[PDB]
Amino acid sequence: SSSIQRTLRNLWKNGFKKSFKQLQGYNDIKSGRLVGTDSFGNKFYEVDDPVEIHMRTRFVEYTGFWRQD
Amino acid sequence: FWPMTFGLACCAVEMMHVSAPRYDQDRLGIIFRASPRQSDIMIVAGTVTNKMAPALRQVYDQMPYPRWVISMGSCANGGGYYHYSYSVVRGVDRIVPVDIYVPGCPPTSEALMYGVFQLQKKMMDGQTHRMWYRSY
Amino acid sequence: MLQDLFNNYVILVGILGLIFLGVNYFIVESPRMDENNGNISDYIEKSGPFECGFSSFNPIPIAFILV
Amino acid sequence: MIPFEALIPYAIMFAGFCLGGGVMNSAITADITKRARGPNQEIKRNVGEDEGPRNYTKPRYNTDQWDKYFAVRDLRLTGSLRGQSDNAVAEESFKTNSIQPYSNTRRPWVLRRHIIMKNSPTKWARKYSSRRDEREQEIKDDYIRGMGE
Amino acid sequence: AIGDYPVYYKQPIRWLSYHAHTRPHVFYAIAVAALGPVFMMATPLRRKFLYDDHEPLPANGYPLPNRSRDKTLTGYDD
Amino acid sequence: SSTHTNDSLNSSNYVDKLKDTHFVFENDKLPSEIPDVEEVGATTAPLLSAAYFIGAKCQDYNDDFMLCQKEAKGNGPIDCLKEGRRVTRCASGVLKDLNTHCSDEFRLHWQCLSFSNLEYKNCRKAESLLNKCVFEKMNLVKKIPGIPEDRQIHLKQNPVLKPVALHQDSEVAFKKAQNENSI
Amino acid sequence: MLNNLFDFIEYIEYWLIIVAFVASVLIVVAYLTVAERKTMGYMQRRLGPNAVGYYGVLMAVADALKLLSKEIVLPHNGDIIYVMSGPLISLFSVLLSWAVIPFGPGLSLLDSEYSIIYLLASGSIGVFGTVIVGWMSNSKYTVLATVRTTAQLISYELVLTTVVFIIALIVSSLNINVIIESQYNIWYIIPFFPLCLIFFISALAETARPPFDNVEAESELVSGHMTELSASPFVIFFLSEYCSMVLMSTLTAIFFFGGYLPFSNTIHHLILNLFDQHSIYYFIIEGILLSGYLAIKANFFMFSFVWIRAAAPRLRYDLLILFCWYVLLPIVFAIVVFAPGILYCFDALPVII
Amino acid sequence: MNLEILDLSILGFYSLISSNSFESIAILVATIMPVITELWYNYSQLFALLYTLIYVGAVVILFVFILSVINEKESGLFILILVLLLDDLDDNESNDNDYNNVYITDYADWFNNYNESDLSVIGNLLFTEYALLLLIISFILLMSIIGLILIVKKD
Amino acid sequence: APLQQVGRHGGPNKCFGEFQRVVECMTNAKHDSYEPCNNLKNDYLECRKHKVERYKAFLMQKHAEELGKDPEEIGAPFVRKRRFLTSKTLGLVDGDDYEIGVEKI
Amino acid sequence: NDFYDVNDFFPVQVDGIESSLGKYEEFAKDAHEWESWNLQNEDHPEYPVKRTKIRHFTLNFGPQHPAAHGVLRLILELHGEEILRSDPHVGLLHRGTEKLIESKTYMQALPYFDRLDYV
Amino acid sequence: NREKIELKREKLWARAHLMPLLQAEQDRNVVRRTFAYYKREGEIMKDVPWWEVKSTYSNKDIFHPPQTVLFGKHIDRDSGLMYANSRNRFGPD
Ligand SMILES: CCCCCCCCCCCCCCCCCC(=O)OC[C@H](COP(=O)(O)OCCN)OC(=O)CCCCCCCCCCCCCCCCC
Ligand code: SF4
Repeated sequence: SSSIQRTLRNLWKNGFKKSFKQLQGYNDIKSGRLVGTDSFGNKFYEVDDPVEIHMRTRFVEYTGFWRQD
Repeated sequence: FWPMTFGLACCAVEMMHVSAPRYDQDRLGIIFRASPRQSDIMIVAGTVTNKMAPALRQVYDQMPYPRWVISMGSCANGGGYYHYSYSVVRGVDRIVPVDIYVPGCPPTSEALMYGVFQLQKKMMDGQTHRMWYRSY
Repeated sequence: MLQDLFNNYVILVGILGLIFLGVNYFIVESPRMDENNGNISDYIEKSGPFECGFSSFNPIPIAFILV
Repeated sequence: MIPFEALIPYAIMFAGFCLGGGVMNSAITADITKRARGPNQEIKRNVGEDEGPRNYTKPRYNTDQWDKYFAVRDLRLTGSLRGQSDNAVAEESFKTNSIQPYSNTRRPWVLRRHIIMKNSPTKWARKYSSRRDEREQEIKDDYIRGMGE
Repeated sequence: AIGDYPVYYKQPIRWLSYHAHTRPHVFYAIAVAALGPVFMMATPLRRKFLYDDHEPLPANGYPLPNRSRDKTLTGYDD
Repeated sequence: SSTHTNDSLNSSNYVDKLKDTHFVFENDKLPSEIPDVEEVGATTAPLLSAAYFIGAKCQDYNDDFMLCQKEAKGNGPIDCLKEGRRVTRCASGVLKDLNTHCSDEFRLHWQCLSFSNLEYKNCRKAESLLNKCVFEKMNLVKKIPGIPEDRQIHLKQNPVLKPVALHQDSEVAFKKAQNENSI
Repeated sequence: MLNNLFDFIEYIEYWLIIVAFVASVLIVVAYLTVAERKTMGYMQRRLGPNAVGYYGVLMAVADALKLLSKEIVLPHNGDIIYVMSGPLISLFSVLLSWAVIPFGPGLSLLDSEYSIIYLLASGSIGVFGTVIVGWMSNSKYTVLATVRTTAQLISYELVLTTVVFIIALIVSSLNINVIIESQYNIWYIIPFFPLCLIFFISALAETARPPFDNVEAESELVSGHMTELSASPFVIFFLSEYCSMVLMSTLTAIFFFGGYLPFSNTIHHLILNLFDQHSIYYFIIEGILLSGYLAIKANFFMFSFVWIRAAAPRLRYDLLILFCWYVLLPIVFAIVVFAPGILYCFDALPVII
Repeated sequence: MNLEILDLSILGFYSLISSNSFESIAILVATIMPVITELWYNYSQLFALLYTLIYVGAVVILFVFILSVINEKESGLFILILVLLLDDLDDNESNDNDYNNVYITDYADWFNNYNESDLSVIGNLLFTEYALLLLIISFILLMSIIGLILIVKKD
Repeated sequence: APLQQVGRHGGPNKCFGEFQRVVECMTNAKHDSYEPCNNLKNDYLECRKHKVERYKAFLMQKHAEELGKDPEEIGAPFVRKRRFLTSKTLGLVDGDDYEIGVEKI
Repeated sequence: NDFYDVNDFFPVQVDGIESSLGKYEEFAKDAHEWESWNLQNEDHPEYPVKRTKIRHFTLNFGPQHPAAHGVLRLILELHGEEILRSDPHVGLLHRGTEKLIESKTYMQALPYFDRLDYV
Repeated sequence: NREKIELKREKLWARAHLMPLLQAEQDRNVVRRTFAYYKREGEIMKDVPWWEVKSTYSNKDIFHPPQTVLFGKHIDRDSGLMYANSRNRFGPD
């Protein structure tokens, strides 16, 4: 759930660009099925890994790079 | 971002739950410091009674610059439930300048984090050393 | 034998001490930049003792002195 | 479940000792070997075509009072405190290049310049009373009076 | 004698046990220090049953032969 | 030990500064009537390597020089100069012999000593090669007086104290002779 | 110019060796603060600082740059001396103690037969450096924890000093290299396991780290002695505290766990067998292995410093003084006589080779 | 340019202007450090350390220990400077002009093949040759341990 | 009789040999008085301080002035810095004036 | 009193003090300088010792302490490290709940009770 | 410990064999400098007919080498950095 096995799998699936965005605001390289975007532009993902903890099965990827609101 | 543990009332429970393992304020570089000298922020959480207001000013004035104040909850903002009380300051803004107001009763542990983030977004907008070059 | 290398190390730490003293006097923003309300000497409220907020006004035991 | 994120700071601390150890070991060894290559810079830095493999010389610790004499002896033989030379016969320069340190024997400055530490009944006698020197001057004077007879 | 303090000249064994239950820091400190002299006095048992002592180190300068100079010594002359 | 003395170079240049130390040369030579001798020109590592071989070849001459000191009654430096040249000439003999007979094994040994802080325990493999080669060309056997023959340290098969870092040339030369000479 | 450049480095190389040495210690010291929160984070099911620099690596630098650029509280306009002597003396005392730690064979800036005394002497100066912090700067919270502080790091300095001498008695030398190199066939954790516990207990109390943390008793003395300190005086003092945690972690590895010596000599020779000894690349790798061998050992105690802090409550102050004097001192004064008795009984009085 | 002289000149100044017990304690440290450093170079390195381990490590932090339990209460500049400048004119504690201004040397000898530290010789003499001095000093330390309790312990 | 003047390695120092001959002279039974041992005691103090020898150096320095002799041509050449004991100064044939290594042995 | 404060051995009657060169009264007007002529021993329990009442170390375990679960000015009077008298100062959080309930209905007064104990 | 004693025994004897060789060279260094001193003293005090050239030790059966010298050329005086422009020790510059 926190070991390098999960991080490396999520690193390879996402590619460098998306992961490096997660390495700039998220601080946790995660992957998941895209469930669509809103009007503003945020991309809403859901994780299908059997290793994520209870509350971390839905996350977002904001439009901005440096600042997230 | 090292605030000061100025928990006064029921709002103080939420300020502890941010440090709890679920949210872990420490991951963001937030380490509460008890002494005002070591703390550059002051999260005024809870009712500020009249009997406390003179003491609050002494604690605030001892923070070395730069210094910020966050008003969390209803009591710290404008009086809250006890707005019509004979011994409750109606809003801590009568005593210390405030840089961000977190609304709630009590504000959820995420609401305080959101209030922290907005103040962080303000600090990253500081332009002091360019102000000397261009505005001074 | 031969402590010239150690001697330079002692010099470097001494020189490095002043760098801890001086770097603050140059990096910090001047008083006028943050709030301008007053200098450290003038700002008596800040340049005062801390007593949990409220103003106040070591006779140690024999054993502590005896240890 | 080994948290690799928590192990990140220790890797840098591991590299913290390595930088000190890696530089200090390689730099000190490199310099010591370089100064043993000859009595001059023209041969210290010029790698020889006719030389064999470079043999290094790690730094010496736990030295004793003989090693101080050995280092000076090697200096007077090969212009370095750790020179290498196993010739049977030393050079003609080695005969008359011995170095003998001449130094003073005065008391520490703190002994004779502290405002307090320089005051004692016997120190004032040394500093302001001629009784000690008048006697000890006669012995010096007798050296020249006892020659011609 | 439910919990009486043992008398040292009447019950030596029980007096030791009192200071081994109620003052552990004193009893076991002395015992560790007691092995020091105890093993030192056991050395004459080692000198005959385990091995004999080493020869003393030559820390007295160059060993000078107990004789006179040899007049006949020659060679390596000028 | 490493205490500041007035006879040899001290720890740091600051020590020389406090003492106002002057390093003085003498341009003269020995007076003509004192016969000339060629000083030994080996540094620390060669001598530490050859200290026991110098002892075997020069045993009668080391003792006479030291016995002369005792019989000089404090006047050693003037009354044992003739004996002093005998020791120097015999010592030069061994260094020259090791250079024309066991040159390869000699350099392999003291270069190991320079590599491992001049400690005798760190160069056993480069020493066993040298002892065997010397015994087959100069009849000189290393001996440590005072103990039995079978208790000398360099003959111990499993020494408790081994070097931390193995010399490569010592290992290569040992294995090169491991099968060739020691079939 | 290449003739005036190659000899120029010959005139400046040893200064760079120290600078490389200086940065080596500071990097470990800087990232001990980051490693503390991470280690103390997961142990508490937290996460630790992971959002200041990539994976939280740039966390110490943020605190150093933040604190160094704050207003400095002063009693008067030009009264900088009082709020600087306490942190400066403490920093220089532990910085000079690094002049003796050997990274390998003779890889120490200071090598003398009195390394232990110099190491212990520099420890005393830092002790005197701390008591200056709570002195005459008013009297609210610093002077409350100065008779308390002084009576603590005085008493355990006895037990810490005795443990060092008992190790030095076994090797009959006061040179750290000799102590390290004499543990080839045995690590003093095996014979002197009680001393390693006693050393570490004294190592914790001297540095004022918890559980023996009544100097800065957070629930009792706000910030302890640093409640007045802010900005640069805080950085110097805080940097002084953690250098001791690195140093005392390293000293424990040097004395009881063999120092830079390899875990296995078989693996050690295999790795060094791959690099030609005539190229400088061999000596770069050799230093990394020996220093890495010391680093892993020193890491475990730096981990242990955080480990004990996350699992043991604070110890009441009066029981600290009654601990070392009544318990630790008699034990450490007993092994100081148990060791010579055994060594002499089997005719094994140590010598310096 | 012996920089040791300047430091003592400073200490010779703050000693005259010392007012409260803070200043006097700082005089003791500022006297020990020039002693320790000038011994680390020059004469004896072993006793430069033995000063720090005993003087600073035992007595000086006991000085400031008791001083916090004692009290904390409360010509010009040209006279103090004039006193120092006249006091600085002569600084030769001896008056043997030949012994001061003439340098000497010693000749090293190779006889002592058993090189040992100065502390080993002291132990080799203090524990065997002069054992009585050691055993009396132990007796004195025993007197102090019993002495210090009886003075302070009220009961 | 108790030892005096023990060198740093545990043996007699430079001036112990002159100290022993004083003790032997004084305690010998053949001497009616202590007049014979007057020169032996003067040598022991000479060994420790060299005061008479230093006086002879003071005269030679003083006397060299009055004849106009220059210390450059009568004195013993010396080097004052320990890093400048160059191989050219040391007399090595190929040596050059570069500074020698005294940073770390 | 308020600002400052002021036996086993027999009360011994000694009168007629004399020296070898006169009487006590002959040199009375001069003996104040002579410290060895004083007639008031300092070990006597009745000896007049007038010392000001310097108050004991009263640390404020005040509002700005992490140990405090709120704002508590715990005025602790301690000598050394023992505890002599403690006088907690509650009221730094007197919001006046009992006064406000009197003006609100029974349903509107319920949320006041969740704010008494935060947990 | 019993290993370090046997190793120490080897170290002591290794220096024992080298001691006559090294001390012989050291004796010839002391002898040369002692003779070199009285070469200097005779030069300076040549015009003093009553002067005696003798050591300051009354006992004439014990060798006491001189331990004082008259300083001359400052060889590294003109030295800058990295290159001690050493003055020619023998003869003029
Ligand atoms: C690392 C060096 C740091 C140096 C910090 C202080 C620098 C000032 C110069 C002091 C050193 C000179 C030697 C005399 C000892 C100090 C005696 C003294 O009077 O110090 C005065 C110091 C400055 O205050 P000032 O205004 O000048 O005097 C009137 C104060 N009402 O006021 C004080 O009382 C000092 C308050 C701090 C005391 C800390 C302990 C003393 C310093 C110990 C380390 C320094 C070692 C000595 C270095 C110099 C050696 C000559
Ligand atoms: S705003 Fe609400 S939760 Fe916060 S202190 Fe006031 S009543 Fe309590």
